[PDB]
Parts: sequence; C-alpha cells; structure tokens
Amino acid sequence: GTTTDGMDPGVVATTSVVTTENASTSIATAGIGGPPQQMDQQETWRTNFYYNDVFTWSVADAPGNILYTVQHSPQNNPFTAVLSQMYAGWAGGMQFRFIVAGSGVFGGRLVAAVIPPGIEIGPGLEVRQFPHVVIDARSLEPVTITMPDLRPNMYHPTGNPGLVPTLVLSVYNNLINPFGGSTSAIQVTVETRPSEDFEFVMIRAPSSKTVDSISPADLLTTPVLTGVGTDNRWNGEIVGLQPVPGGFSTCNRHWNLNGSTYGWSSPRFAAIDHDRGNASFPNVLELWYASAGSAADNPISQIAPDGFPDMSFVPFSGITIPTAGWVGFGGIWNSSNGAPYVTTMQAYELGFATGVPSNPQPTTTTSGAQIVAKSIYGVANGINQTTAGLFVMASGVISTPNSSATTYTPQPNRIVNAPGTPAAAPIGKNTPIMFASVVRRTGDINAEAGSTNGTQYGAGSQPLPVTIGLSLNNYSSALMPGQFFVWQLNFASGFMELGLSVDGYFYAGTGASATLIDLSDLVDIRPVGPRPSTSTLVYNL
Amino acid sequence: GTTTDGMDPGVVATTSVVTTENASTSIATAGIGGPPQQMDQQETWRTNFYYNDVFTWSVADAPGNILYTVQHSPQNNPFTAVLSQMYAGWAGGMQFRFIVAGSGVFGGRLVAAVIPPGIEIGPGLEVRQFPHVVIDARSLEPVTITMPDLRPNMYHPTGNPGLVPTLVLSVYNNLINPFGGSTSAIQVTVETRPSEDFEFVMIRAPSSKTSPADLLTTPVLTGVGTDNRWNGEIVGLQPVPGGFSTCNRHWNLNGSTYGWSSP
Amino acid sequence: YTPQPNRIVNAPGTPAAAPIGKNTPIMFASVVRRTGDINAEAGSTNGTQYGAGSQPLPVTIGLSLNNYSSALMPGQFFVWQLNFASGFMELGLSVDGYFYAGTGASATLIDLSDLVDIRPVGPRPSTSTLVYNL
Amino acid sequence: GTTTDGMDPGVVATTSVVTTENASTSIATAGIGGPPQQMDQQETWRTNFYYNDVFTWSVADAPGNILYTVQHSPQNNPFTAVLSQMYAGWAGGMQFRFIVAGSGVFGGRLVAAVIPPGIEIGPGLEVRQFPHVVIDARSLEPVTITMPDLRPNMYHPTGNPGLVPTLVLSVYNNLINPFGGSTSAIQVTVETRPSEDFEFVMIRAPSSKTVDSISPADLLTTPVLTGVGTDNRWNGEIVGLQPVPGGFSTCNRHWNLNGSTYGWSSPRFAAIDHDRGNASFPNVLELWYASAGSAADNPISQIAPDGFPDMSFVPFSGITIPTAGWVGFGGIWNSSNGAPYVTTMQAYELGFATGVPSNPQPTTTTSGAQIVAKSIYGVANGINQTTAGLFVMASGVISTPNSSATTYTPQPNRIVNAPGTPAAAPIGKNTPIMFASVVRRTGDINAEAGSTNGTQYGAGSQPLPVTIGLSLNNYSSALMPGQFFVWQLNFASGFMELGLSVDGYFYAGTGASATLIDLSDLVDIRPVGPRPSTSTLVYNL
Repeated sequence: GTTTDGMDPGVVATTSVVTTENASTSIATAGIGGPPQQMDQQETWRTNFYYNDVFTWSVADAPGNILYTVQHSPQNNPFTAVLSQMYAGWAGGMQFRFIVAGSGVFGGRLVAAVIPPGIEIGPGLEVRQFPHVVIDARSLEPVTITMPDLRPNMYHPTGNPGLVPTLVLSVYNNLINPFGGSTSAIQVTVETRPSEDFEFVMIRAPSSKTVDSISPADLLTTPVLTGVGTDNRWNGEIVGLQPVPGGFSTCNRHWNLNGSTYGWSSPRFAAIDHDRGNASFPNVLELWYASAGSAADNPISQIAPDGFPDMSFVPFSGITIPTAGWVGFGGIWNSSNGAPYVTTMQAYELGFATGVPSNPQPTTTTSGAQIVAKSIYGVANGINQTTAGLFVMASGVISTPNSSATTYTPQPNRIVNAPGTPAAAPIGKNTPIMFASVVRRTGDINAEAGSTNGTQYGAGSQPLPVTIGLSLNNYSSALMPGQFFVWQLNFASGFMELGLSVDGYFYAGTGASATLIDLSDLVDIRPVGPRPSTSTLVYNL
Repeated sequence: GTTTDGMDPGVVATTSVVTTENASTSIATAGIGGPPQQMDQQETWRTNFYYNDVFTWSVADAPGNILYTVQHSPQNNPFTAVLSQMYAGWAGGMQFRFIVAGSGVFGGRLVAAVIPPGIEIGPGLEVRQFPHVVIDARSLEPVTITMPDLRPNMYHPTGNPGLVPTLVLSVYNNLINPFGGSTSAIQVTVETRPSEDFEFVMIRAPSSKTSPADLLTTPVLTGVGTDNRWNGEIVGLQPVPGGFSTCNRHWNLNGSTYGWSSP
Repeated sequence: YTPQPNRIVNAPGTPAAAPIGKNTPIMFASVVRRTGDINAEAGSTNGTQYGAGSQPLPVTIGLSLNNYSSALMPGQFFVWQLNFASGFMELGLSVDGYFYAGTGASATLIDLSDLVDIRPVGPRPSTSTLVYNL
Repeated sequence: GTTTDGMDPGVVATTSVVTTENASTSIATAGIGGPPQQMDQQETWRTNFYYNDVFTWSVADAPGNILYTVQHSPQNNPFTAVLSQMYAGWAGGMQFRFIVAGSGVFGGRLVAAVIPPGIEIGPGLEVRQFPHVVIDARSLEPVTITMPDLRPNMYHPTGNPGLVPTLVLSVYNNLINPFGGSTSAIQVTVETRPSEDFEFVMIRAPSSKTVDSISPADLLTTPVLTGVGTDNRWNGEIVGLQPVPGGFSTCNRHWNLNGSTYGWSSPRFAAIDHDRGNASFPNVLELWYASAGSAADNPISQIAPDGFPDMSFVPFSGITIPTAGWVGFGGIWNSSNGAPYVTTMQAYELGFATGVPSNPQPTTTTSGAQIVAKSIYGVANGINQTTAGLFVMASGVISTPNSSATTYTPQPNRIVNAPGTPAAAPIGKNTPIMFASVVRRTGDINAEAGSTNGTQYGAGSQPLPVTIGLSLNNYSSALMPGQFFVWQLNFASGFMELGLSVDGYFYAGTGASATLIDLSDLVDIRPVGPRPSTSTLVYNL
C-alpha cells in the first residue's frame, strides 16, 4: 500500500454519470469519422499515469470551497496533446488518479463530482448536491475517478471541440490537526491517463491549420520571459512583474483575443513620422503640435501617427526639466520636399495635451485632444513654419531633472486611451500586473542595474511576441467569457500562476501587495489551461 | 473504352475516408428528421451522372496549383438543387466522375483528395500529404471519386449546413506536350451522382428564405440607371490608374456612409 | 472628365481605392451639360463632356437599404460579367464599395453601347486578374 | 495503370542491400530498447504514401549527374517526425515511391542506388558501379525502392542518430525528344512511407530536451520572412533577398552552428554607450574617438562597445555630407557623473577608422584601429574634454547628401570584420545572399516605398530570430561539413530553395545574377533538410 506503480489505479470510484448507455452511444456515434485510430491497448503512452497538477489543502478552507477544476480536453495529457497534431477529431473519456499526502492523525474529507456541460463553474456551485464520491484525508492508496464524454456532438473537432463536461474537487469537511501548531496544510497530486474508449479520427497533414486555433499555449514560452522577449512600450528586456492593485487601462499596441485593437500603433518599433503640423518657438525650445484625428496616412487608426506614445504631456519651460516624460531624439523636417532642418535635431518630449496653442495642460482622452512635441534642450536655431513635419525615434527614454531614480512610469493616471477601451480591475484576490523593464534616464545615462544612484523601470501591458501572436492568429473560441488561461512559472523555490483574460490583460494572485517580482530565478514555464477567473492563483513565493 | 453510358462510373478510386461505418452511422443518425424522402433507388434522377462543371488544365500550372474545389452541398448536382427548394435538411455522400479529354501523346498527372471538416482551404493547404489518388492525363475511361458525409451534427439544415468536407483537385505533375506549338491546354468535365445514402428530410414551403446579385442588373447599365454625382445616364466606364476616393453619396457593404448626402 | 481625383473632397477616415495587381478602380461616366455650349449632347463637333461618379444610384440605394455585411469576406471581389457583341469583361465590387476592372494601366474610356446583358459570377479572390476580352 | 491509389506501391524493385540477414539483425539488436512501439499495421499513417519532394529532369543533363539525394531520417515522413517528439530512439527502413510524368515518345533512363554510410556524396560518386535499378522515362506505374537501415549502432538516438545510409538518383541515359522544339524537361515525384520493421523505443516526456538538437528546422518559419522578422544590422522588416556574386564576410551580430561568434554585439538592439574617449572640435562638428580593444565593460568582446556598427568611416568636413554612412542620434555625456552635455545632442556618424587624431582614413580591420564618431551637423556649442562618454542609439539611418537613393549598403568592401572570420564564396552555381530591408535616409526622411525619389535598401547577413535561435540552442551535430540545410520558399508562380551552411551564411541558386528578389508573393516556407553543398538549388522564378 505504501508503494504505487505507474499502472496501478488504486481504488476505482464511479458515479451515476458512468453508464453502459453512454459508452455504447459514444462508440456508435464516433463511427461517423471512420475506424478509430491509436487503439493499441499495450502501448506505453496509454497504460501509464502521467503528472497533471498539484494543489494544496489548508485547514482554513471552509466547506464548499473549490480546490481544483479541469475542463475535459486532450490537452490534459502530455501524449494525447502531441497526437492531436495529426488528427481532426477525438472522442472518449479520461481517467484521473488522485494521491493524498496525508497522515493518520489528520481529519477532514474531500468531495469530487462531474459537472455536465452548460453549467457555470464558480463560487455558487454546490458540489454536494451532485452525484459524488467522498475521500478521506487519511487515504493511503490512490483513488481513480473517470470523466465520461458527455457531448451534444457526434465528435469533437480539433479546432473547436464544443461543449464538454468538467471535473470539480471541493472541501467536504474541514481539515483538522489535533495537535494544532504551525502545520496546517497538505498536498494532493493529480495524474491522468486516457480511458479505454478514447479515440482519434480523420488523420490530417501536420502543416495544415485549423480554422480556429486549439489554444494560445505557445504564446508565452520560456524565452519570452527569461531574457529574450521585450515589452510593448519601451522595447526593453522584461526583468520584473509589477502588480497594480488600483487598476489601469491600455490600448496602444495592445491586442485582445479577438484580433482587434483600440490603439493606433502596430506590433513593431519604427520611427514616428508626421508631415503636417504647426512648429514655432515664440538655445531656444522648439515646439511642434498638431490636432488629433488627423493622421490620414495611418491605416490602423487616425488618432495619432503610428508609434506615438500614449503618455500625457508634462508642461515645462525655461531651465526646469519635466519629470517622467517620454523623450525621443529627432526634429523637424521640411514637409515641402522631405528635407530635414539640420539645426533642430535634439531630444524632444512627446505627449498628449489639450488646448496648447499657449497653455500646456495634460490630458488622458484622445477625443478632442492635441499631440505635442517640445524640445527639452536648446536647439541650434529655431524655425517658424505654419506647416512642417516631425520625425522622431520610437525607442524613447524617461526625462528626469537629476540623477535620482523615480517610481515606475507611466503611472495609471498618465496612460492615455481611446474611448471604448475596456479596463482591468481586481477580481477577488487576482490583480492585474504590468511587465517591468530597465530603461535609460536623461539625468544619468550610465546607470543600468545595481548602480548606487538607483534603478529606473518602465512598464508595459503585454510582451511583444505575445502581442504579435495575438495580432496574427485567431483565439476567439479558445476561451469563454469569465475564464483565465493560466500558465505556471517555476522558480527555484516554489512556483506561481499567471492568468490571461479575453481582453488581453495578465493577472497574478498577489492580493493587495505592490512589490516588484523578480524573474531572475525563473527556470521554465508550463501551460495549465482554462480555469475560472474567480479561483485564486497560486503564489508560493 | 471509347463509349460511356450514363450509368457507368468507370474506374472506382477509393480513399481511406470511405468506410462502411461512416455510411451506417450517417443513415442511423439522419432519422432524427423523420422518414427519409426521395430515397427510391430506381429513380432516373439518382442512377445517372449529370453535368456539373468544366475547367482547364494548362502547361503553365505549377505543381500544387488548385484547378477545382467544391464544398459538399446539394448545389453540386443539377437535380438535387431543384429538390432542395422544398426541403429543409439533407445528409449523405456524393460521387464525382471525371473525364479527361486528352490524347496518348500528352504527359502529366493530377491528384485528388478529400479534406476533413474544420480545416482551412487555401494556398497553404498541402493536398499531397492527405490520402489521395493520382490520375494520369492519358486516362481513356472515366474516374469516379466519392465524397462521404463527415459531419459532427446529425444532419445538415439547408439554411446553414455547418461543418462539411471539401474536395480538392490540384496539379501533381506538369502537363507536357512533346510537339509544343499553340496547343497547350486540355479540358476536364465533371459530372455528379448522389450516393446510396443521400436523403432529404423536413419538407418546407418553396418560397422560404434561409448575396448582392440583384444590385447590378442589366437596366442599370443599359440606359436606365444614373450616376450618384451628376444624375445622368451612365454611358461609359473610365479607368483611374492613379486611384481616388469618394464619400459623398457612397455606401459600403456594411450599411454605413462617410458623406453627408442621402441617395 | 471632372471631377479629377485631386478635386474630390472627402471626410477624414474615408478609405481609398488603389490598384491591386492588374485590377484598377473605375468610375461611371455620363454626359453632362456645360455653360459654354448648352446644346452639345453627343456626337457634336465641339466635343463631348463627361461627368464621373463612383457608384450607380440604384446600387447606392440598395446598399443603403439592405445588409450585405456577411456575403463577402475581406479580400474578395464580387464579380459580374458584362457581355458585349465581341467578347466579354468582368467587373468586381469590393467591401468598401468601389468597382474594379482588369484594364491594367490603360485610361481610355470604355463604351457601353454594345452591352447586351449582365450575368453575376460571385465571390472571387481580389488578386485574380479580371478578364478583359475587348 | 492510369490511376494509382495511396496504398499501391506499383512495381517493387530490390537491390543487393535488402537481405534477410540485415532485417533479422536489425530486429534483434533493436530489442535493447524494449518492445517496439507504434507497430499497428492497419493505422492510416503507416499504410499510405505521402508527398516528399518533386524534382525536374532536363535533356541537357549528362549521364552521371545527380538529380535527387535524401538522407535516411524520420524527418522524411510527415507523421514519423511528429511521433519522434515523444520517443528517444528509432530503427528500421523506409519505402520510397517514384512516379515519372513522362510520355510514350520520350527516351532516356534513370538509375537509383543506396549508398552505405561513410561515403561522401558529390560529383565524384559513380552511381552506376553500385548495385542499382534502371527506370525508363516511359514508365507508367510507380516504382518503389526500399532503403534498409545500415547502421553501426544498436539503435538511432533521437538527438544524434549517427551514421545512416543515403539514396541517390542520377541520370543513366540522356532524355531525348524526337520532335525537338521547346519541350525539353519532365518532372518526377517522390513519396514515402515507413517499412514494416520501422519502430520507436523508450517513450519520453515531450517537454524534455535532447542534449543535441534534432535539426534547425524551426529557425526559419514563415512569419520570419513574411513581414514579422527583421534583419540583424538595421532592425528593419526584411522585404527582399540580394545576391552577392562577389562574396562578403560578416561577424558583428552573426552566429554559426556551433554557438560561437566573432563579433562584439549581442542579438539585440540597445543603446551604444561608452565611457572613456577623447572629444574635441578643433555650429561646429563635434568629434569623439577612442582606441579599439579598450571595451573592458563588454563581456562578449573588447573590440568595441556592444551595438557599435561594423561599417567603415567616411571622411567629411565643412558643408560636404558623407555618402552611405551610419548615422545615429545621440551625443556626449560627462564620464565623471553620467550627466549629459545637453548642447551636443545631434545626429553623429559612427565608424571604424585608423590614425584619426588628424587624418580620417577608412579601414576594415579591427586590429590596431580606432572607433570614430563625428557629428554631421553643427552642434549648439562644442565641448573640449580629454575624457568623455558617448551615448548613441543603435537603430541608425543612412547619410546621403541629397534626396536621391543609392545602392544597397554596406557594400562588401565597407564591412569591418575581426581576424579569423570565415568568408562566404560562391560554390558552383550557389551564391551567398543578404537580406534587404527598407531604411530611412537623411536627405529624404519621408520616402518609404514606391516613392518617386527611389527606394533605399539596407542589408544584413542573418534574420534576428535566426540569430537568437543559433545563439540559444546547439546545432553542432545536425549538419556535417560540406552540406547545406535547405528550406523551400513557395511563391504564387513556382518555388525556390534556400540553403544554410555551418558558418551561418545563406545561399541561393541565382548563379551570377545580382537582381533583388521580391518576397511579396511568398506564401509559406517548407523545410527540406540536409543536402550536398555542390548540388544546385532550384530557382524556378
């Protein structure tokens, strides 16, 4: 009993949803796709159990609290997911093996049940009023539960499988430690193998693509966060994760799971170039400005030229240097022939401001606003032109008046967004986060990391490869409204979960904290899949 | 071999998607719509092949180029299209007969395969990595390919069938004319015939509605219609190589306008 | 023919029509009066004056009344066939509402006097050259 | 005979290498890995033939010329390659089916043979002095030839399989057309399926990595060249391929297939920053310079700071504007505290030059050279300092004196390389090529594409994702010295082949032409695999 082999299911527990009629009907209806494939019952990939997930069980969990959910899918087994790349459909059930690492002195019970399709999974689900099985905290041998395929279709297409059942495990009775003390939690391991009636149909070419994508599993791979990927605002290597308990919004260079964007930029960093604008200087500070909604040459949107930052404008004059402003190197060029005014090359600051023919005032709404660029240093010689063009670089820096570092920018109050942009708000104990990278500052252009003058961090909403992938492929059917697609980040000490919504914002289970999370100890990233958005993500750091 | 009657299929080429299990399951599951209709196996409209389409095969077609492709539908047969006006559902397969009008001196081969539902059809689709059949340009007798009804639903409603399989014919090897000259293309004729398991269900009214074809009719351009800027009878078409733009009294295919005038 | 492309005034956000391979956007040309000679209509010795429009009026009315937002995918043309006495030609319509013909880089006016009938064809890829057998 | 089904092998032709002893020995020795997996003989993926490649046969091919080669590998079948992701070893042979699209009036014969391991494949191989089979050009039914597994190991590991045999098809007699005329070529199609003794052993986790990589197949994927990937010198979207008949060399931001580089930059674009240098100006042009071999803060190499361009310096003075020079926006900063001299912000030109305390002279050797930056426009006010720092952006532009466009730069004579850098030279009809992107020019900063003033193209040696992949993973065993890893680029009209060597240079079969190849009509990229470097690549455009 103390030793378990890979082919041992332990105690077999069944519920009222495992019937002969269901199996016979599933097998009969699956025949529309031809004879079943991969039915050799002596293959190693079919006979052994393989790891799926591990979750914890604490004494502070009240009865009815959900500890583990999983949606029926071939992605729940390492070898069925690989085999799914060469077939167009699948059918059948799966077996789930649970091992409880308890002791003989503990108390409490767990309950498991199968949820039929069409029922929402959340805090309002009463698992104990379904056909169910009860497992004690003192169980020694593993317990296996079978999830049948309850489907309204003849078979599940690889692209869009349709409606599938769900398996939920919740607390039946509180875990109790008679001694008390600091030991108040145990762990449960889940393992899976396909049932005897699982099958594939309709072999297909591996290079062909399904109308609808399986799932955005490949968007967030380890190189994206281990030092190769960069953020979508400052184009710098991501080095940390910054929680945002207040909440924020972002639309510039930001895609959702429907192949649409609310900004004006493309998933790249290319020189900002506009042709028609008003330039004047009434060592002098050149001031160029234009009206929003006039970028007729930008096909994505007309709000601003492609690449224009979505930060507010910080007023400044004379010797005073603005703090936390977006600065790019460039200048003015003659809109008549395209030639550049060589005497205006300098590091300008760009932003969105309203009513600035004379009075600079910051704004965060693109409706009825203006785009303003103003040099922070004296140019060689000023130019007065009614119509002139602006040419700036897209990879900017942060303006600071001294060598000291400031808080991460842009702050949530500095972000400028188009109307209709959805917002990210905390959900229970799940908080939206931003990706933090290291950026240069004008006060000290030599401090990068570990300097005595402090470290400066810029923030972005999505990684650049993730944005490119969301802008290329379609993921409008992989996730339902109200669920998070969860990946697992594995560090040297513990691990954490990272969720992605349908709007494109990332969430972590950091609660109300705001301390930056370091990614130096990251080892690898493992996808998990769809989970309810009201389930707290694991943060074991 | 030089004479073919209306009931001869010719050479029956089989693909792995054609199985007895599929036909049996389709017949069993189609019963949800009631007893099958138009299922007599001795009717004249079911036993014969009838013309559907024709396409051209040139020596300039590179391998992989698609020459013919149709989605599974009752519209692929002249007589099932007529009967589909009074029925609301259908299920079953269909056979396709191909006759190549070549000669004994030509070279080149074609490839045909059936694409399962849920897979995008386009230039990136590699037909030759699916189970397929190779047909030579010197074929004297007709070759028949059967498309089975692979579907995740119980039946196909006429309003919206859903996911359906697709038949694709593409170039396997280039057409070769040893003599060269001006003769550099041949024709291929396609005829169809329903399978033994095809059926209709759920009779409906002929005048029941489930494209912008009627927008541009002959009177619009033969002397009755007028332009949207000067209100004068259209008499010519002027190309604009440079390109232009227009929003006043101009509507797109989404029921919206960017101008300020009414039609 | 007027208005020339540089004379057209448009609101911001209006999409433009550009050549696609060998497919060129076209305008519909009609006969209009001029103040200098209000008697010349067609075949006059003083020349013929042509005005230009973007869409026919019945087509505009139909597009403004009914919904066609699902009949065509982005990147395809709905093609009709115009049959003349000698040969035929293809005419494509996009989602933005502009008409295209396979006239290449030519700019000569096409006469509609010999038109006999119009036959619809349907959706086709926008990168496929339209047949101009005239 | 005119119709062939997917399971029909046609005429079965055998040679002296297909023996009972070989099969029995292979089956017996494969048992060290346990029972064989995936042996179900009725599976669709085993019973059908699937497409491998298509090649042409011309009347101008002399006898003994090689038309088709393939190396024994599970990558030669679409479904065995997928299944190889979950197993640690394989053994067995493969069947190859050939179809000739000939006619009854043609003449000529082909010859096929199996080459045992350890024999070089090239123009010096006499195929007709091996056991072989002869195929006529008038063959109607397909002909199938079996390649047995002739291996010195018990089984082939997935990572490093070892020595394997090769299949070669060459001309036996010239193809003849009795009518003559313009018809002088026919086509041959090759298809594969596994033999009855093919097997897998030792199932493994799909997420585990093999010590040595299978093959660099995923380095060059369609998004890299369809509009997402960028070059490694100008960071611009690749839009064309430029042949280089003369030959060139490149080491800055360029990796080989051994995980090593000869340059000084990392696979990224980050601001160029150096601390110690001599700045002087004896509207004035500021001139900063330093000695090479003094970048102690750069861990990759000490030749130059990371990101410094590898182009030569073009002398200029007064009003004259240098042509085809690398220009970046930036300036001088105080090395004492890191503060920047705000009056020196301008667009400088950077380069390598020798002996420039007074006389500018270009150079192309980093040994005993100097790095020189000089502003091309007058700064607000000059600064004289014995020690000062330089801060420039890494995404530069091309300097031109007017609005006209020039040839693609840098030219092969302008590239600066470290000693020991291997060169790329034409091999028969295979010519090294560069990746061409669109870059801005100072004379006209508004012309991008299709402008009346001309188009300016910058050139790079490798795509950025390819460089990153080569710098992360190990490919030192996938390719032997003297072979090219070939991908296929499929356009609307025809296709082309692209080869990659061990040094990291790309080759195309464009011969002695130098016209730019457009990538607008590209549809998809299909890997092919290892091929002899002396075999001409197909260029059917």
